[PDB]
Amino acid sequence: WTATSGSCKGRCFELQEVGPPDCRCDNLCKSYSSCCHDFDELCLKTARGWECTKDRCGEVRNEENACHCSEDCLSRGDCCTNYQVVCKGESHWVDDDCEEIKVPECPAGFVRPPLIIFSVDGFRASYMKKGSKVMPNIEKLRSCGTHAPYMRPVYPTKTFPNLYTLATGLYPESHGIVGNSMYDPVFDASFHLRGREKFNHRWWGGQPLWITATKQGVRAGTFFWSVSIPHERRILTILQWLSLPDNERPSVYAFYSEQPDFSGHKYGPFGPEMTNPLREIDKTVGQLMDGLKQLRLHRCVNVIFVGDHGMEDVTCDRTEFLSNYLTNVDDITLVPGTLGRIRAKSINNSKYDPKTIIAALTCKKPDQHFKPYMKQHLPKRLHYANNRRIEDIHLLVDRRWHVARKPLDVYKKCFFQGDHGFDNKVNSMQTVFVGYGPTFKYRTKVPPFENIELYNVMCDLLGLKPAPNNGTHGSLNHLLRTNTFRPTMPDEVSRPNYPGIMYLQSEFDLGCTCDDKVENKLEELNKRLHTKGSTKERHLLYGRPAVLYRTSYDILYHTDFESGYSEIFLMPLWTSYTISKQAEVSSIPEHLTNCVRPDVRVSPGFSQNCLAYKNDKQMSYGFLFPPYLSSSPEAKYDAFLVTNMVPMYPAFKRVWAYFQRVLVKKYASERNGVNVISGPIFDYNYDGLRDTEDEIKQYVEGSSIPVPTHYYSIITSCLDFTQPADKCDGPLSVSSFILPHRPDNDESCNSSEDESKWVEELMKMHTARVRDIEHLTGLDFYRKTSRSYSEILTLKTYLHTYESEI
Ligand SMILES: *[C@@H]1O[C@H](CO)[C@@H](O[C@@H]2O[C@H](CO)[C@@H](O[C@@H]3O[C@H](CO[C@H]4O[C@H](CO)[C@@H](O)[C@H](O[C@H]5O[C@H](CO)[C@@H](O)[C@H](O)[C@@H]5O[C@H]5O[C@H](CO)[C@@H](O)[C@H](O)[C@@H]5O)[C@@H]4O)[C@@H](O)[C@H](O[C@H]4O[C@H](CO)[C@@H](O)[C@H](O)[C@@H]4O[C@H]4O[C@H](CO)[C@@H](O)[C@H](O)[C@@H]4O)[C@@H]3O)[C@H](O)[C@H]2NC(C)=O)[C@H](O)[C@H]1NC(C)=O
Ligand SMILES: O=C(c1cnc(OCC(F)(F)F)c(C2CC2)c1)N1C[C@@H]2[C@H](C1)[C@H]1CN(C(=O)c3ccc4[nH]nnc4c3)C[C@@H]21
Ligand SMILES: [Ca+2]
Ligand SMILES: [Ca+2]
Ligand SMILES: [Cl-]
Ligand code: NA
Ligand code: NA
Ligand SMILES: [Zn+2]
Repeated sequence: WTATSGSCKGRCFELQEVGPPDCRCDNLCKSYSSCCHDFDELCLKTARGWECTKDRCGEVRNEENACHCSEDCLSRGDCCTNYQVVCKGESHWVDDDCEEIKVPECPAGFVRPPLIIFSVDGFRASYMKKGSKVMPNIEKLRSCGTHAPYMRPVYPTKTFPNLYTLATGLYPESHGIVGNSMYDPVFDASFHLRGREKFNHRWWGGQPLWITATKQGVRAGTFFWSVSIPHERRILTILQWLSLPDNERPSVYAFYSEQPDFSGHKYGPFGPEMTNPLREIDKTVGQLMDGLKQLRLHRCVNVIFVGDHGMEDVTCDRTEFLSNYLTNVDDITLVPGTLGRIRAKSINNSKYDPKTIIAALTCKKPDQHFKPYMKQHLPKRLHYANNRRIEDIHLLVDRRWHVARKPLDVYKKCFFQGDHGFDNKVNSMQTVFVGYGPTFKYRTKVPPFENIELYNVMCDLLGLKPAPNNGTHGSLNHLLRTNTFRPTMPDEVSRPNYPGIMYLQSEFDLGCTCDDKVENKLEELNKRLHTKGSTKERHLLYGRPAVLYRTSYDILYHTDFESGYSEIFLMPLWTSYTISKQAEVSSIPEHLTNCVRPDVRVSPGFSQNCLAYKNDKQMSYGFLFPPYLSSSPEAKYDAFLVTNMVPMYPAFKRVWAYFQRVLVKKYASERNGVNVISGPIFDYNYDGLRDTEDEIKQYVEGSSIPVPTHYYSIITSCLDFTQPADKCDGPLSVSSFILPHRPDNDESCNSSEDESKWVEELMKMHTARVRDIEHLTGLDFYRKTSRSYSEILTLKTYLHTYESEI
């Protein structure tokens, strides 16, 4: 109930909410069916429009007008945004040359530069260049402020997940808004676009910027606006809030445009009907900046112009129907569109089987435009698994396509020409970032980054301490003139042991054999030095990774590679080696095909054994440092140590072998040497975080050899490729992957063909940030470089995406 009999007189766009049954006058009352009877009349005036005309100047104040051109309007804080231009001979903000804002220039009483978050729905990254002629205001912000060529949204590239990620710095899986539509089995409730359930606080996890601000004593404008409140009125409301007395006035504001998303859906990303919405958004920005200039705030306020995702061409004729694949199409519930999520229609159906559903959707048609996954098998970079609202079965839909259950659903529920939601690496889904103000840099271009990073920065801009989030704080310092956050390296938790030769060959009973009994103080002093780490400055370029958790492990040195060998997991946590441009690929000699050698520095009890692999009919093994890249026939013996060995399904050995024999060399050629760090990842609960040993669900049969869910590699070289990887004087260049360790290659529909037609495509799909590997291993890389820590944090958040140019 709401007793809508109260009045909004003096309460228009009040900042604190009132609880029913008192009627409301805040910018969300419409949405709650709760405004006072007189809201429209007092708060939503329209009389005479939004602009001063020549014959309104000096007018007698008339309260019925949407905005005023009267002489007392500046003091009352309610002039039309163009007042000074029409009536006081002023120029528009867009006509003024930009001049660096070296320090905030604010009125007395302003404790901090305010922040205005101007968010635009569906604003595709390429609009910055392609629409540039019709967006003079936005282009001024862009070229005079700090901008990125594009910003990477989170997956799914939908509205609520992205807007709430902007607000919290969290992945949807952590914030809980995992789509525009959800079922929560624990609540037994559904979240929809239309309806009252989405208003319930229980959907919304983490801590959005407005709450963070409020708790730390920074006052926040109410972020949201009911759809019917026109853009011009939202702008005038923010500007009014900005005239409030010091003690009442918020420091952080939000504006949201439904455009250009709304039109994009109807007309496609580049439909000729798209020019007008872009003009209109530019006009709104024009008004904001003109209104800031009026109040002397245009060199005080930090402005963020930010989109949530792009927009792609998508028509009804590009729809895949699950009814062309499943016989049982009525036993399932599908969340449809640009992603698919499937669950059983009924919990009381024990004949429902996800395994047979996936198989029925796997590589069934030649140009099939989606790919089924169990959620834990999705590329780790999407971070889309660790929430009970995300269904076990997911469909990654090709760009430009939809997935639906039955044809009836499409024609009884073509209209649309645009949609979004696809993989967050897709170019058409990329969106925009611009920061403009005293705290942002002047005329600075920064590299693409992910929207999860912004929460931290907005906290920095307001002097706030961010709640724990998925950003890497300091990784965006290069956007800021001041307010940078100076992080320190996490402290190493476990120090390594440096074992010497401690065991005799005969103490080992591992069922391994090697034809290594083929036998000089010249070459014996040499190999001693190698085992003590003589070549370590070659193979370990950035220092050893720090172990950030309590464990027991050994550093092992070799001519060609160095490892951190875990006595707990019986394999290295990491293996580091450098391949120079000149390096030579060689084969495993015939006599050594099945060679595994005990490591006389590591006890039998902390070693794997060959018997368990023999007995395990499903599981074979591979090596972290590849035998193919051994620097000499004698050095090759090192690569067969039981301590370089890791469990691999024969299916995955196909991927691994090709990576080690063909791809490392190719990258070394193209990048002028590469440093490689490779290792296992255990993420059995798919939380993105290193599993503890009691979380492992699979061992090589008969043993305590744990089976990785994934294998990673981090591939570093010199950004200036005229310098060899091992002699780099400046910034680095990185790409990484986290390959799922699967018993089949069902993921790649081409896998019965030669590795050269599918392996690299799969690796690219599973591209990763070094930071993703950090979370998954509890390791901290790049500890010893000559680079600043902020620059290294940026490097660690880099994602190599393999999309062409935007
Ligand atoms: C990205 O960033 C985020 C944010 O930093 C990272 O997420 C954090 O990771 C931590 C480790 O997983 C986790 O810490 C746990 O907290 C548990 C209680 O937490 C509550 O309070 C916090 C703080 O206010 C709150 O944020 C939480 O909110 C979650 O849940 C609510 C309600 O369901 C949601 O609305 C909200 O969206 C959020 O959901 C997400 O997180 C939860 C995990 O908490 C997931 O289950 C969801 O799917 C969703 O993704 C909570 O309200 C606490 O119970 C844990 O403590 C257990 O384990 C520790 C080990 O140290 C041990 O000391 C304790 O004994 C305890 O064990 C007991 O419970 C076990 C399991 O039930 C049981 O086996 C035992 O026998 C014991 O009984 C733990 O400390 C932290 O909550 C989240 N925070 C967020 C916001 O998600 C995330 O990891 C980052 N991602 C990457 C890739 O880096
Ligand atoms: O009011 C906020 C808000 C505005 N700003 C916000 O945050 C700004 C900030 F991130 F900067 F903080 C947030 C936060 C998510 C809560 C919400 N809104 C109002 C609209 C839009 C965001 C939501 C999504 N809706 C839709 O109808 C919709 C829109 C486009 C679509 N394309 N395809 N399907 C679509 C469905 C309903 C809601
Ligand atoms: Ca959107
Ligand atoms: Ca885990
Ligand atoms: Cl969704
Ligand atoms: Na085997
Ligand atoms: Na296959
Ligand atoms: Zn949309």
